[PDB]
This record gives sequence, structure tokens and C-alpha cells, in this order.
Amino acid sequence: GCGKSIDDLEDELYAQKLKYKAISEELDHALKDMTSI
Amino acid sequence: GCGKSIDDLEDELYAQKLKYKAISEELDHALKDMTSI
Repeated sequence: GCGKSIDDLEDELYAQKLKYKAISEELDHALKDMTSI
Repeated sequence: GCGKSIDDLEDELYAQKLKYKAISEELDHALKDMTSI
């Protein structure tokens, strides 16, 4: 075992990862779209 | 934190959470602050 719920951890984690990259991207792109005025 | 490499998991997790909301907001605000320049 781990301690409580590690499984759901890796799950929510991985998801948070793809969300962290999708967000980080959409973010940089969100600003890139506006270019450095 | 389990007993392998979950620690960094829970860390990156909770971080990804506060970072997810901090990014989401900082993002919207990042653009809101930018506005159609």
C-alpha cells in the first residue's frame, strides 16, 4: 500500500500534467496571439 | 507520499492544483492586463 489513495493520485496527477501543458501552452500562446505589443 | 516516489507526486499534485487556479487566473488576468494592444 501507500498511505491512503495514491492510485487516484497518479491519475489526477497525470491528468493535471496534460492540463498543465495544455494550460501552459494555451497561456504562452494566449499571449503570443497578442504578440509583444 | 507512499514509499517510493509518491511524495513528489503529492507535491506536484497539490502544486498543480494551486498552480492550475493560479495559472487560470493569472492567465485570464495576463490577457485582461494585456487587452487588445
